[PDB]
Amino acid sequence: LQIQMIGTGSAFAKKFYNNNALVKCNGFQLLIDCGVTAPRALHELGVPITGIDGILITHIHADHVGGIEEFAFRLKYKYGMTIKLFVPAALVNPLWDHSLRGGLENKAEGLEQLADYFDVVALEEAVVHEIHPGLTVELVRSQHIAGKASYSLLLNNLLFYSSDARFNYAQLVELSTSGRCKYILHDCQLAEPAAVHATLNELLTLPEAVQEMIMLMHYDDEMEQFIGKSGKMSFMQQHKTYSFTE
Amino acid sequence: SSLQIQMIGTGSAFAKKFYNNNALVKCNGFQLLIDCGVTAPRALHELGVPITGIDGILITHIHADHVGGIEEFAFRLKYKYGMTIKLFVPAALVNPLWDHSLRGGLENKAEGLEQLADYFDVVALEEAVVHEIHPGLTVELVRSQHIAGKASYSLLLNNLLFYSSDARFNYAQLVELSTSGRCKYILHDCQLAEPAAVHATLNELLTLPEAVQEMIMLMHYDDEMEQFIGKSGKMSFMQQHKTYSFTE
Ligand SMILES: [Zn+2]
Ligand SMILES: [Zn+2]
Ligand SMILES: [Zn+2]
Ligand SMILES: [Zn+2]
Repeated sequence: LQIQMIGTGSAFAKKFYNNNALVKCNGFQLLIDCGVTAPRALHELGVPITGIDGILITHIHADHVGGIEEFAFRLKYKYGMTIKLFVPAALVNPLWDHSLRGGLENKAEGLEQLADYFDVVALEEAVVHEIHPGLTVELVRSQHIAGKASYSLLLNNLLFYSSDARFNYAQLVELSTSGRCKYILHDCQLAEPAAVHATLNELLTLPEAVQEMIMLMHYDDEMEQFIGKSGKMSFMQQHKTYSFTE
Repeated sequence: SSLQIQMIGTGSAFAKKFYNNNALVKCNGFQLLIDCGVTAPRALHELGVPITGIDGILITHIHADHVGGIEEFAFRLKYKYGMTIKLFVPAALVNPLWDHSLRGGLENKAEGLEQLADYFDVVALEEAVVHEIHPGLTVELVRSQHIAGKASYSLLLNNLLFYSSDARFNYAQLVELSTSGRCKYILHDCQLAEPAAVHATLNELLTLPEAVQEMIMLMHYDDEMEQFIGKSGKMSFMQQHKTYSFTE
């Protein structure tokens, strides 16, 4: 599979768009998260939203859901196209009821539910989902905001995508040796102290063999200050297409 | 009575060359941001305006180009600045703005953050009443037609400037504004493409008498705006980030 980050930034970064990933596999294009910046980032990249076969949501924050409304309106009224919206089962209801409904509800046109704007595909956690031949997604519950459901993803039993995620030393080391992944893309908070995101200092406590697997994402505007100061880890370059083999 | 307005963005909801149509109003030392869309934090950053300099935000309706930036404001004001600013909301929108839009991302029950008032001083505004939100600065809401069945508002500022926000064309209301004395200036939603649905179009606005056109600057416009410079009758287009001054 290939991944191109349409943004690599933390939630309020001004030099980097929202941390949202364009995944390409066997002709399918999956957008992981769809923040307030996602339409602008795709437009800058020259990717029409009609080229997105599905959007998968990992948790409810503006840098992950705040672009869905623009997608929904343009796909309905300009293109007349239905794409898939993959939502963790626990987030299906709040994503509409408490986030998207305000702007997207249009009772007088019969648009009362999220399914009126997308083919909504609820994904149970801890089950492998083949969303396209050769492309599998497995949700892993992450810790981000206590009491709010958020997920990491294992892609093609090959790439672990943390999304927003507190540091879990034992889980990451177990990923390195269980064979379940060869690559890790991990949330990286550059400022101290550690609250709801893994910090660079925390990630630097990992063994070198795990660091060799890791590229860093969801980072703030001072990222350039830490180039060459991230151990054996590397920062993902915004808009670069990476290829992940095996 | 006098006030200034600087549009931090002048674009329609998906314009890629203009930020969301959100207005920075300056009056007697108070800074009011009218609407706070997905682009508002980036536009303020580009202008060098810290969000700590915003005394209040007023919301005219619930769409992402008007409310999608509030979450960032709320988080930064709470966790970085420890500051409370005012959030002015039409009374009919107070509940849905939280319940159906902002709650998903901002609710944090384990920290005791269960309502919009935990992130702002929420000030509910009844329509058709004049509100003095700061000495010398008054706002009067006027129900607009935008999405049928959804509450949306235009605003009269300082009994001087009519700010349409998102608004279908209303010939009689605009001509009445031009002659009643209730305003001297109109800032109006302008859709450049045909046909008209939920926004006034340029062709509709060009049916207004010349005397009313002379009162109007155009906003909330799409990326083709530059093709229409010099082709808007006696109206003209608001320039993004220009500070306009309104008097008398
Ligand atoms: Zn995030
Ligand atoms: Zn988050
Ligand atoms: Zn709008
Ligand atoms: Zn609108």
